[PDB]
Amino acid sequence: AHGPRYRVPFRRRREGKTNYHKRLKLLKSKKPRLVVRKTLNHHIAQIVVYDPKGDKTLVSAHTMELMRGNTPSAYLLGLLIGYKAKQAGIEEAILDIGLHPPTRGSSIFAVLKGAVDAGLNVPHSEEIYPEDYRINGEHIANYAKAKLPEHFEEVKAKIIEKFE
Amino acid sequence: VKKAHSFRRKTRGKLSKHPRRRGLPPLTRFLQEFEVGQKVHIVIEPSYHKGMPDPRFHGRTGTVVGKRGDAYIVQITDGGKVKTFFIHPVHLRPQK
Amino acid sequence: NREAILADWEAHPMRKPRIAKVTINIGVGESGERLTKAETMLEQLVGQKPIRRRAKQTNRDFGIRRGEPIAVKVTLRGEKAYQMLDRLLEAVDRKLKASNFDEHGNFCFGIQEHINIPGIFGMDVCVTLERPGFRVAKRKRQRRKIPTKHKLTKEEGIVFAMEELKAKV
Amino acid sequence: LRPAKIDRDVDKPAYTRREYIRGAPGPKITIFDMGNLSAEFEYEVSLHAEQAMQIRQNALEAIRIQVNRYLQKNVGRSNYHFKIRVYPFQVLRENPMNGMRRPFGKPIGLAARVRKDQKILTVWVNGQHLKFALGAMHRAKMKLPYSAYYRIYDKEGNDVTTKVLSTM
RNA sequence: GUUACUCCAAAGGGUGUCCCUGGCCUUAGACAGCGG
RNA sequence: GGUGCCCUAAGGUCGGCUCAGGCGGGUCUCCGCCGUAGAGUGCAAGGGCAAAAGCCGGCCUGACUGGACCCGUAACA
RNA sequence: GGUACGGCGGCCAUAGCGGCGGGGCCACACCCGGUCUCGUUUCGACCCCGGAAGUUAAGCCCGCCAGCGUUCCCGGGUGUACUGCCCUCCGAGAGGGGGCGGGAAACCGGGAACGCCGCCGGCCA
Repeated sequence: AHGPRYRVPFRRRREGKTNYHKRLKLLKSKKPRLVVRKTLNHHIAQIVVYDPKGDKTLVSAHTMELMRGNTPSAYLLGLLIGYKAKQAGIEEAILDIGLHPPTRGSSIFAVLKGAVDAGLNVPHSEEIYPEDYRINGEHIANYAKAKLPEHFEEVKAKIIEKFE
Repeated sequence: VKKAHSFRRKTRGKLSKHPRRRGLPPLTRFLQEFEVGQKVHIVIEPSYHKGMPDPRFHGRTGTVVGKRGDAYIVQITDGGKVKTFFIHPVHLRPQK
Repeated sequence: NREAILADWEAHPMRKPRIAKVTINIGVGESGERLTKAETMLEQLVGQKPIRRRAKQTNRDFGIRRGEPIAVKVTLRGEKAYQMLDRLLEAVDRKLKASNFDEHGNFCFGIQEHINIPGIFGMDVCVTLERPGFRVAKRKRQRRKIPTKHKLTKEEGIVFAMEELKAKV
Repeated sequence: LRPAKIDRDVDKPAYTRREYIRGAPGPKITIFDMGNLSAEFEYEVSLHAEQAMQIRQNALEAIRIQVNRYLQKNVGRSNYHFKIRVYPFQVLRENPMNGMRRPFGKPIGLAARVRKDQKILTVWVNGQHLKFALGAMHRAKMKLPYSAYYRIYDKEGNDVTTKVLSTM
């Protein structure tokens, strides 16, 4: 810094991780939040609620425990969290995506699709959702000519038949 | 030359903000909770222009008696008259 | 002093420079109130549109009114820039003067209206270099500044330009 | 011009803001330093006020001229350093008559405000011109609206007025 | 001077007198007178 | 010291981006950098404001209807 | 139980600027390319999409440093400046004084200080 009258921003802003205006608009809703985060090779999905000493995380999910970074895996992650959280007993939520911008055709909204299909109530619109020929994988099974829906489908069956 | 009272009259220090706050307050204030009979302080945040009462009553202490909307109803004593305000909880602060 | 980029390659290319991009402009400005046809020229030259650049505060000589396009600029990267440079360096006289370089590893040709590699242009040509991992001072997420142990100077840039085509003064 | 008892006293707010005072006058005294400015003299000789005063620039310029002439003819320039420490910021007011209808003074002059035991002037001098320094101080003291007293400071800023007076 | 306040003079000065302080002198000091 | 107005945007929201000034290059609008805001805000002063309340755009007309309660002008009264 | 890993946060400079030494299975990054989801008043440079050939140089992580800025303590400055109540105290007056109670700011010297606290994981066994 360079003396008094210099204003040293909040830490999580300084780092570049959190928007406090959006955070406020979301907290004003007293419903639970569904945090969806994306990286180069993985996809994270948590359920959070507010406490004054620090947001408490109820349920979580990770693509690693899944396998035991694309739209198919995003959908399956959504499925996983939707079956976990409705078991926990919280049949309502709202979406938080953070500093990712909203674009129709993104694995974040595929996570939304999965969490809905798994049966969890989350307000949305049926137009940002990617198309199922990107969901299943036909995009990569088409790039193949210049991962298989076999595996996608029997994995979907695994998840559902285990979280029935 | 006389001059009526108005909202922002002689508010150059009372509604000035320290040069090191300068922005949004922490979010542990917009979401404050209060009960009935709870005593509260009236302390104004100059950045939020919604639900802000007359600065005449900056620094006074009242009691909560209800809720309307996201606002709280507050009673203060002004001489021997009772006065009722509708205030947003970022402008308030609990005793002790 | 070639030991500098010697060390560049030594450590490994993570610390190696390269060309971030190139740009070309009408510098002294010749449209005034018009939208000239060097517009069409530059497109014939390269093969992608030129970018108008409107006026500013009412001036005295160059753009004496606001809002009126006066100039043109364009941007090249990838291989177009490498290629377009390979003619241009040969076109200018050899042993380039570091006295037009930038104190941080950049430069911008003064020279005006010379035609090479196959009538009026007045022109200014600027280059921008950077090591690879500069992404982070641009990207939203976790943006921050760049230290000095990863930035550039005059010398490394000079030796990198000397690497192909022209030698220096 | 009008007597100085009207402007001696300090019982009145400060009036120093020219970006609000319309018609504020301009200074007469424009020289505050004299002699050898780059210098390493031995003895320092300063007037202190005995009580709060309000000194006009007329008086300051009178003091300047008198003292500087005296020391130029009795000491020489390379051997003394003379400084005035205080600038006139206080604007003085006079009522233009109508009588006492709309009374609020229009500006006439300037003054320097000085508090108790404050320095006003200073003559830096060697040890073989102290007589002249003190004569200068007498001449200056004679031209002020209230009283004053002098000391003699050493480098290291210490009072030696007694040890020096007793021996000269 | 013999005035709590109501109703009462200064800057500048004083071998007038009573006191504090610090240097230099002193068994020949500081004035006088006798001469160099 | 100012007001007796102006604005279909200078009004609502959504998204993206950052200012004045200077240094270093090129000639008489182009690249890079430092920059807590030293700019701007429809109009005075004060206050507020930086992933913005500023600039760039896209879609709209909450500048609506029917009604309650409370603060000020006008402290206490 | 272990980690020279991570996401969401609270207090919002005792956390900031600057400087240095070290580290990289799992993870975050920088990277190659982009037809399509998306678009750049012109460029997969920015943003979005699929992978990893390469490395730790940068960001991230561990450790330290008192050059600048901030905050707290110990002595001085100093019971100084200013001040509430009372006074048949001083003073020609301006303004000062006594008693009973409160009480700084600058500056000097010396210390500490280069962030603390929550919830949930992931992987090694």
